[PDB]
Amino acid sequence: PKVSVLITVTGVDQPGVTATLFEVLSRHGVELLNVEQVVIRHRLTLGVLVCCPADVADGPALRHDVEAAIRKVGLDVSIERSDDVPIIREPSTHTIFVLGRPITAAAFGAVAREVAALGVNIDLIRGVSDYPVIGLELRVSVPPGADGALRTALNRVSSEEHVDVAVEDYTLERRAKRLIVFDVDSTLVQGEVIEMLAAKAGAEGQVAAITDAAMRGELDFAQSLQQRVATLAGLPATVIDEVAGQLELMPGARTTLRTLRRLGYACGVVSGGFRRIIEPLAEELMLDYVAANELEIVDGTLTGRVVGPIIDRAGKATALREFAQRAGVPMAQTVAVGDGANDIDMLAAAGLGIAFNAKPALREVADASLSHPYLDTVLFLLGVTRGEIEAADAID
Amino acid sequence: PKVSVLITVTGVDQPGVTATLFEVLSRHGVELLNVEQVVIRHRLTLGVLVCCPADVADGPALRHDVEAAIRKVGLDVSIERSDDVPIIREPSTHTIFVLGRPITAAAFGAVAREVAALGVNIDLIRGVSDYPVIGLELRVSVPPGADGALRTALNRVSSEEHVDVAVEDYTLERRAKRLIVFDVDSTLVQGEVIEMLAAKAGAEGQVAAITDAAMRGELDFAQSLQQRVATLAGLPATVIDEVAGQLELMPGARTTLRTLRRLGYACGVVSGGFRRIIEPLAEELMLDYVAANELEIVDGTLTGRVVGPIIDRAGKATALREFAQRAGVPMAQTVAVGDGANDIDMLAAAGLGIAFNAKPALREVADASLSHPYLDTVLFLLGVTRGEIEAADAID
Ligand SMILES: [Mg+2]
Ligand SMILES: [Mg+2]
Repeated sequence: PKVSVLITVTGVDQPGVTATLFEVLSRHGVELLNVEQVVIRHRLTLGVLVCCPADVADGPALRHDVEAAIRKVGLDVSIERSDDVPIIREPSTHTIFVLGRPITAAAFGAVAREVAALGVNIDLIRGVSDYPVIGLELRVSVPPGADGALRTALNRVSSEEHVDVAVEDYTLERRAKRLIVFDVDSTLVQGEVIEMLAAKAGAEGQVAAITDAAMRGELDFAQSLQQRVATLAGLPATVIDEVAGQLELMPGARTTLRTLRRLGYACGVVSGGFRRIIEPLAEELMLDYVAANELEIVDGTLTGRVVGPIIDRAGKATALREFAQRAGVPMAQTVAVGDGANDIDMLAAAGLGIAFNAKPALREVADASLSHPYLDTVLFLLGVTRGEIEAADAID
Repeated sequence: PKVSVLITVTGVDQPGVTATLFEVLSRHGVELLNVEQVVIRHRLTLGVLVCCPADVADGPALRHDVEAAIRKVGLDVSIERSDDVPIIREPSTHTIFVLGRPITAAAFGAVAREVAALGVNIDLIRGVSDYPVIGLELRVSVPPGADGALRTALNRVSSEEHVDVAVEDYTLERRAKRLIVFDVDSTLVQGEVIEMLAAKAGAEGQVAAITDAAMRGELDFAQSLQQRVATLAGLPATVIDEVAGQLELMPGARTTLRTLRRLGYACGVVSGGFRRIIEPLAEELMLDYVAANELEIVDGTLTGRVVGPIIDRAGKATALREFAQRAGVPMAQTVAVGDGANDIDMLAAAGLGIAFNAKPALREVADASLSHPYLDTVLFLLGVTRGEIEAADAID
């Protein structure tokens, strides 16, 4: 097994090329060291590294046979002895997802600039969706220490150019994610249950004020929730059923969970809302775990307080950890998706922390930020493509 | 968002191309529909589908700008309006793994012939290992109903050309495999414990006869095991410790399990050997589950019989199923790796049934057959590459 020899075929794709090339190579004394091939928009590139004897390699026989056979039918072929060339490419270090509606060329351009500026090469680019959102994957190779810089760079690009840009490690380990938890209110579920409840009271205004203030940061969650729930004092606890079946799942939420089931994920929710309303829905969606606060009921009437302990911001993290343990999933292989500053400790604690249509407070400490009203775009940050979802769904 | 326009750049890779192309496209009115890119052996192919107005598209402005910018620095670019072209490629239907030592060009050729004969196209080829075994992945698109035929075709190729050839579904679901069970004897572990025990008795000959006969098919496993274990009557049960720490893990077994842990697999063994010898080792390798037969000991002496129930061929399947349930993994998302006709019901029952250096009896009903004395090659049939293993291992 003397010298290495590199055959590279390019040109417009045609049937039988791969087979024609290897049938030819078999007439000489050839063993395969590596093979790479792809067709992009009817452009073939076929890259073969072979290990033949010094006899066969430095002999005009092999060269003229391959050159005759490729050129005879359309394509081009180069042939060069190396003995200095890598056999099998090292893996990408990271992967970057770009989601937009639309993704302007200008947006994509800004991404590549920052990538190139920071010494990163692009190993591959592919699409991972067309609808509801255009999704593009770049698998990249990042110099050590550029990692902190590159996210910084791309996060400016994100806000400027109006696309979602996420950077994830492209490792074996941190790719086998297997536990995900969703916030409920304005994540898995359209809107805020507590405003829907406060509306029954006639207090949607007082509450939606404090509500859009606590999940933005201005108010402590505990003292906010007590002042918010208080407004419900007097309501008949049948209000909980009314608002429960008044709820609308976020766009794509069913698709999101179904696909997560297909991939064998443990799924659960961690909320500061109310078990009574949530558990009804978590049965429907076959959830593995629920953590919520609880409304104190006295003679079929809410008293405007809750039954401790309070799932506060620290509570959400603690609940993710407890869920991780019972299911036997390391923390780094866990995912959290939430929208408010409520969700800061949870997202930080999780392996991959995703902010969904989230207040600036969360979108500034989250691993990844989505900004379209489609929860299924969570799947693209987890390595899934639309075409895959679409395929799997069609076999029922 | 009028007509679609397809830009395709090819040529020898150079820094800044991706960015140069999109910076240019931003000066016109362009939104990205799809992007595909790869560099194989310094050959760039960049494939962009854009969605610009009828104004921009049918205007010589865009064409001359892109054409000037690409050609100015080395590469070629075509540009054609389509409005009839697919946006985002459908996924591969299956994936084929070719493992050899070596993989001759002739071997690879035979694979591509059968592929082409049966109407299948190759979407991608990449390497997934160089050592210990050359590994090559072909992601293919298979016409419906060709599936049964294609495995048939490639299985002849396998035996003729001296490579391992496996065909797996390339679906979302049947790719998220998460539970694997190994046979112990001549799978996870070098050799046969019961011959190592029978040797202590002075009965290696009588036993290795019947042993290499039952895991080939000629003898019923129960009546074989009773006649085999019988030969141990009289031995002091301290023999079990002696043979336990006389065992050698199959080449790569530690790497196999470690990687499986990284990927968050439940791992276990299902044996017709002896809990007393096996459990010692299963603690070491942090196994989630053990199923084995058990040696009847009377006053520190083996009696040559076992304590029922007997893990027979049907037992192994039943044990996999029980393991699947306790861990909450559907059967189709389970993996079994074994070597004897002992392992037929288990491998059939499993989602993916892998025969490892296995008797013809198993290698004729197993989903996939390996034939090299390296158990880590199990990982390549599970979508892992050497470079990935090598990367993950190096971060400790
Ligand atoms: Mg929230
Ligand atoms: Mg066996």
